[PDB]
Amino acid sequence: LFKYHCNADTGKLLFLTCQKLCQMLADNVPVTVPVGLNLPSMIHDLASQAATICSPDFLLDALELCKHTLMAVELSRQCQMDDCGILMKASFGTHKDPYEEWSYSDFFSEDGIVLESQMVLPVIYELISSLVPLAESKRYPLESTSLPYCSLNEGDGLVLPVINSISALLQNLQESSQWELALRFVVGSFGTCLQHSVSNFMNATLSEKLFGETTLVKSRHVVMELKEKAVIFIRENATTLLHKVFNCRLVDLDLALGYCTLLPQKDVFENLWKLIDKAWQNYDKILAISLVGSELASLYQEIEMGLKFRELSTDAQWGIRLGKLGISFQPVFRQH
Amino acid sequence: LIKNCLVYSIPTNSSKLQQYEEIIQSTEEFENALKEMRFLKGDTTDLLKYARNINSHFANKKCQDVIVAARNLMTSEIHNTVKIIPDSKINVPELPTPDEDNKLEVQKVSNTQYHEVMNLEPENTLDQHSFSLPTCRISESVKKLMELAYQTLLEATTSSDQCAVQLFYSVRNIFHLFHDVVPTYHKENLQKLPQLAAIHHNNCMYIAHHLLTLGHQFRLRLAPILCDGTATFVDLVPGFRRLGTECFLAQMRAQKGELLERLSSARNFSNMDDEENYSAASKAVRQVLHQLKRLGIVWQDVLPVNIYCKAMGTLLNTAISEVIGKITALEDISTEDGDRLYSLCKTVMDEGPQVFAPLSEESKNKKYQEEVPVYVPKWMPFKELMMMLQASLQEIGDRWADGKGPLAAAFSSSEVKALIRALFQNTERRAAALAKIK
Amino acid sequence: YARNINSHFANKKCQDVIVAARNLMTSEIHNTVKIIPDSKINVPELPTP
Repeated sequence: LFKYHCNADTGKLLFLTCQKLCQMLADNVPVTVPVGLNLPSMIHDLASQAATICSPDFLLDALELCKHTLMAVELSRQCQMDDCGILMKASFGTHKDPYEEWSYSDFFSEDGIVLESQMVLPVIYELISSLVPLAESKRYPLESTSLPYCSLNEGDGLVLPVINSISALLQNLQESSQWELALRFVVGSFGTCLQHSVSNFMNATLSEKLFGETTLVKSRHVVMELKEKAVIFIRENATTLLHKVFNCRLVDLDLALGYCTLLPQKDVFENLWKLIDKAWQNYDKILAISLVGSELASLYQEIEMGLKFRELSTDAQWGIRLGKLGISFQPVFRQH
Repeated sequence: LIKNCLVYSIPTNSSKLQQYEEIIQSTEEFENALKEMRFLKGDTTDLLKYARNINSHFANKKCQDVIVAARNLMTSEIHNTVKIIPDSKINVPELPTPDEDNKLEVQKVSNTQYHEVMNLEPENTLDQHSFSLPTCRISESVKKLMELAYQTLLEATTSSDQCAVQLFYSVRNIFHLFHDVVPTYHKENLQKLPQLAAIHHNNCMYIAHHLLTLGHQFRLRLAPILCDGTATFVDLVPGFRRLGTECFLAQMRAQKGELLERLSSARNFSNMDDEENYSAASKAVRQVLHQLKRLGIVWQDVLPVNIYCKAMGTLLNTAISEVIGKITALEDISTEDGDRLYSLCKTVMDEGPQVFAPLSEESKNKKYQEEVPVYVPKWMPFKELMMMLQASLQEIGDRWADGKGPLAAAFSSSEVKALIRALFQNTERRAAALAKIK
Repeated sequence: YARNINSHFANKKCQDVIVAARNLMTSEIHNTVKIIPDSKINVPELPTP
């Protein structure tokens, strides 16, 4: 149908099929998967095909489904999986890859504790079912099921179980050292949770006559509390990710610069100097830190710190040059 | 009534929201009268429940007109390319500067007069090649999408917080939609056209480069709900790279799956005395170079200089290491074979470096055409095997250099012994040479 | 060769405008631009008498 009957009805049918597949996987029903086809990959491809040619009314729901099927596929890729063939990730780091290691090794990668699949997929697919409810009824224009019309009474809300579902997976990802994934799953979930309360309740003059004032106060309190949790979590995620990035042999400066922007304004450089105080064991790490510090100082329009970072970079370069030979640069390094 | 009257009455600006209140009131009386006239049975109908949803009906509009405008310019089959200069990058229309109340601590800094600083220029240097964007050809759709995202972000700064948050997450949704629409829609054209794979790789490395600094450029101008670190774009950076890499290598393995097939007529490079075995061997070698010539012409001035040269070296390494393996697995090489094998090797060295064309001007090509061994790692072994094909036994012994010469570093001792046995006949001189080689 | 400076002039001015053409004609990169019937490219201001 996708090959011969490209239209809105085919997109709706594909969206319904992808919706039902996630519900069937969430209910722990053992279904014989043909050998040679990845199941989360096929769910994500069906979602993408539904989103490409769907009508403008179904575009938001298909996009919301696609945002999360990719996350499920990425979670599955970190787990050893069968029924498709061999999908063991450790088979990649056991030997050197000829084709890949000039377009992959230039970018940062993280290899932590292997994730067990029995705790990942059932939770995430139940989350997908919760976020995108089964919709078959007539859709009036400008309506959806991921940015819905609902009331938030004392204990009434679809976000409450979603918060617990996210919290269950978050602590699991913490102990498995999957910080690269954890940042993305925190940000994507926090955006949807913030939208679920923002999409209705900050037009105060119009909201009071339709929902009352107490519901507005409750939403205002809940948003602040969730934001306070997220702010504290993001800082702890970013610090550890920054620590782990620089420990590599070929440090990815481009990604380290992006990770530095998450921390608050004044406390980045203060950390960086601490990072240069755990330094001087290797001059290459010092040069890598100095380049990032100079670039971030230039981006922050901080001229004063740029001179110090450039002097440190020059000292690191001279130290490397002398370390190529037998000359030691230790006694005078980082002095006037 | 819903699909013809209430849909178009929804305002597009947050300032006109309050004026919608009458429509909520005016509907209710229209609901009440039909209840007094017994045209209805219950109390709440779908005509009134739609009117009370004007909150969501606002957002679900502002969050789709910026999305549909994206997907409209994403499914177009017309392809265009624009060159990106590293120095000139697209900037936002003038950034929202803060109020003058924070200039009290600024004017106290811009009051110092210095002349000892401009008289001294520090000689400190930096490796700035690791923080710029190399020259490439990006699709015009990606550039237009980036400019639309910049305009949306600029517009979000001059409105209420609801609109700012909705527009920011709609900008996030634009890239989320990009990550899934282009690979699915262009599935046919990412397998048969080598240029489109490079174009897609360049688009991904452009978007990933911009996403790193996109978050910081609006950190202190949005609502305080998004001014502390939650509003960012770093999380998507690792994904796009994986989107831009796996698509490109899928073109590589498709190309390799041709070269080896074109070598299937090599007949294991045996019995070169036969004229048919020489003709069928030349047929493979001409076509192997011809495929790479056309591929390099296609990829010319599309990929950046480093990646183009590396991919070409990688393809040529697979092209050469198969011929090397075929030659080193032979058993009988006569005087006639030692001439024709050298003749086949001659074309590869004559037209090997001539395939590289990383730029458009001919003068700039020869600079990179002379650094082939830096990119191709198995170039030295093929050069050595060349000059061994007609070297004398005593010359081979000299060039072995007791395990310290170029031939020793090129191949292994057992490999040299096997090649000598395949080259030279059973003579006491051959035995002495084998005794020379450890 | 020195006495041929007449032709050596023309054969230059008549090739630098030709090679610049064939340079932009054998490029494998394809681009498309839409043509509006109302707006057509005009010469820089015409030489008036």
